[PDB]
Amino acid sequence: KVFGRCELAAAMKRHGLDNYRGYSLGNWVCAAKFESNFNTQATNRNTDGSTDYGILQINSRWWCNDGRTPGSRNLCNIPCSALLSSDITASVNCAKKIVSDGNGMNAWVAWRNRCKGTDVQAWIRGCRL
Ligand SMILES: [Cl-]
Ligand SMILES: [Cl-]
Ligand code: NA
Ligand code: NA
Repeated sequence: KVFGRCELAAAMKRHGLDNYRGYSLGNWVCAAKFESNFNTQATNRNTDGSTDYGILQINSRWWCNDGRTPGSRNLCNIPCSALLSSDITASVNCAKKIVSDGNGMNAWVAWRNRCKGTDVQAWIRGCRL
């Protein structure tokens, strides 16, 4: 599923991401835009052989099991394919674990390089929330 901007904001808010660990909703919508273009089916292979999955591009070396990343942890205890569903629950629950591990949203490279320090509130402007 490819989400609309306000549609995704509403879904993330219902799942408890607004101000989760101090990150306002616009941060999460901005990260999703540049990680996946709002597409739940997005996948990208990394140089080390791991793969990133879903709307928030969660990596198989640490967070999910895809059966082809040797020596990986499955810290969210989920198959990586569950992160591609039109239902974002599994991606949101795993993202909550990631953002709480010490480095905040800096775990997402696209957030650091394209959202951090910008007017992220613009990503939810005009939405009925
Ligand atoms: Cl915001
Ligand atoms: Cl980047
Ligand atoms: Na929308
Ligand atoms: Na893994």
